[PDB]
Amino acid sequence: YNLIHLDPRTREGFTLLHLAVNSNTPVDDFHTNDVCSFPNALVTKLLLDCGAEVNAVDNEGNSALHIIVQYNRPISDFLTLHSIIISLVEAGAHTDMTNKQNKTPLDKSTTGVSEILLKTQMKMSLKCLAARAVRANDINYQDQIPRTLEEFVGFH
Amino acid sequence: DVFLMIRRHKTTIFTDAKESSTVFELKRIVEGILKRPPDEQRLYKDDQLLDDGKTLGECGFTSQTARPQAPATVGLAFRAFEALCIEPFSSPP
Amino acid sequence: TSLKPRVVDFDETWNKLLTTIKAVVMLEYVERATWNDRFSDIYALCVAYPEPLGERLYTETKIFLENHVRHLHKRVLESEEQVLVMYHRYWEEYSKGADYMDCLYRYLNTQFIKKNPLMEIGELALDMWRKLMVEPLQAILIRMLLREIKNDRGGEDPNQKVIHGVINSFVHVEQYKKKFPLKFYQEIFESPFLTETGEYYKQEASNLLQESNCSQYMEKVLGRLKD
Amino acid sequence: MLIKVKTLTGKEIEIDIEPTDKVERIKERVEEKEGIPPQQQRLIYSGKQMNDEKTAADYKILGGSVLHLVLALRGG
Amino acid sequence: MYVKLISSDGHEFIVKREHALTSGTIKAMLSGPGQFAENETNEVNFREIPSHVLSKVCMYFTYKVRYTNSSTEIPEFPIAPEIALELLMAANFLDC
Repeated sequence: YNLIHLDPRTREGFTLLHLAVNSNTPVDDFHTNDVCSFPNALVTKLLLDCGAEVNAVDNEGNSALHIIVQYNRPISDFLTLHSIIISLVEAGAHTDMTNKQNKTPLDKSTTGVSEILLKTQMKMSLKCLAARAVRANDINYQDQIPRTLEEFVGFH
Repeated sequence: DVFLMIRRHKTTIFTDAKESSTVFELKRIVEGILKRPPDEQRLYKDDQLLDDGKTLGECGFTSQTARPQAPATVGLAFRAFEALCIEPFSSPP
Repeated sequence: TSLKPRVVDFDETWNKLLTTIKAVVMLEYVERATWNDRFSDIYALCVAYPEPLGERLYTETKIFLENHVRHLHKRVLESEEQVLVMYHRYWEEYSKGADYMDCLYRYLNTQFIKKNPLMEIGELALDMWRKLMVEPLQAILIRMLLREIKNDRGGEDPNQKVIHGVINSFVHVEQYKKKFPLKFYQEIFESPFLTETGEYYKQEASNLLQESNCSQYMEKVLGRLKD
Repeated sequence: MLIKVKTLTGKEIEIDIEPTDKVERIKERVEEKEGIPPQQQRLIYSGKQMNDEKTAADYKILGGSVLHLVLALRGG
Repeated sequence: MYVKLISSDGHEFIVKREHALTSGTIKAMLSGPGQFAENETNEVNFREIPSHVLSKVCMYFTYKVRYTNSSTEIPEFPIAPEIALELLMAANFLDC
């Protein structure tokens, strides 16, 4: 909890959550990779039990949800792909947020299992569709909407 | 199967029903929320009048147009027969 | 007007909001139009242009709640012998009022409290109820609760509603702490009541050892347990 | 056609349905030996989920395989 | 039961209670002081918001009731470009 509240971010903008959900994160071969496998759902769950900001964005604009859906092995280890996502959306993971490169996490799926899991965990909201419509049509919202609504627009 | 909004004057009642449902059920529904005897109101398809023997889905109220996201605007007029008076919505930006 | 942010002075609107919420926390009567308009008032204040005064409103609400609960604590102290009835009666005015205030501040929690380290009003109103009404005025409460339940044990039938509300007015305080919500009631009342019950039944069993032989001892213990 | 579909703990599901059957009733028996009601398990056929009848011949007519079903609730 | 809503300029709106409780601030508005002994109207005053956005949010309520927890195609909800800015602020005010 202390480490999380000391806002650790890497050079890619990755938090501890981002590297926890990242399969590309290397694991030491010397008597370590035999146990520690990435991505790991439990530690991410422990990150959620420790109040890690699930809505963080990296230098790419991707959140942990945007990276966990990029896993290329939904057959060999499905649970480590599923139990994390439900753990991801447990304290305010916003499934409809859109990254800097303007890609929905459902768009960055490349896996039917991952996108159907996201859809099952997805829940609709009027604010999501309204912000998506405003951003897709480019209405001037600056100095006209509350600042938190501007941040939500930036999320979409 | 149908999802339509009952727009009368000031009030606008959003309602769902089925194609097999009849106009009489809609009249019973609007009686308990607006307190007018059934002979005092007449339902309108845009400006066309209807009757009670016909079902709701009979007079062009199909599911492909009475969808919940785009409900049909059915007009009513309460007696005191008063004409179909529906004011427009406030001006959008 | 509308939902567009605007610049509005906090003073008179906060005073009028105080007028509303003081009646809210006292289980009084307020107007539905007034009540509904307070939602818009809280929304407009929370995103008042250009500086969101949600921190300011939060601090002012904290000040009001602390002052109100401390005044109620002083009032309950005056009813020194009958504070159990006074605490129970004023808790009923407060608990439902606390939840009503929590619902009233719904926009504050959804936008400011959980999105900025902070405590929501419903948890804070209960938190103001424990740190300023329960924890300071605790020893008298527990000792006379034990005395009243001892009287109930012996021959009396005191106000079950008052004791039941007050006892549940401990678990109802920490309902917002997910980790061990029963922790406060687990020690404030539970342990002294445990010890008092143990000692009272110890001396009761010592009395009944010689009051009756081993035959009637079974029936007497069963009756005491059933009661 | 026996079924060896895995679950959240790698359990077994006995669909016992031929490839000509529909997954609307094939998944009913699979969760019958597992515990879930039929209209509650979003069965995933290693890349796709069943819908409507969803005849089992559409999913490559695999024999048993490892169908990692989704245990989402409120689907009925 | 059925709930009632006051718009800025007349424009009454009546929605089923279960269809309206999906939005946040409506739920607390129905959870205010008073038991509402009538239990047929329990109207709420939306002075700030206009009428067209109220109609649109009622349409959103109906859509959410119809398409909740479903595996269907989830059809796109039509949003008027002019009302989109007002509807976004409304959804900010009308939680969820």
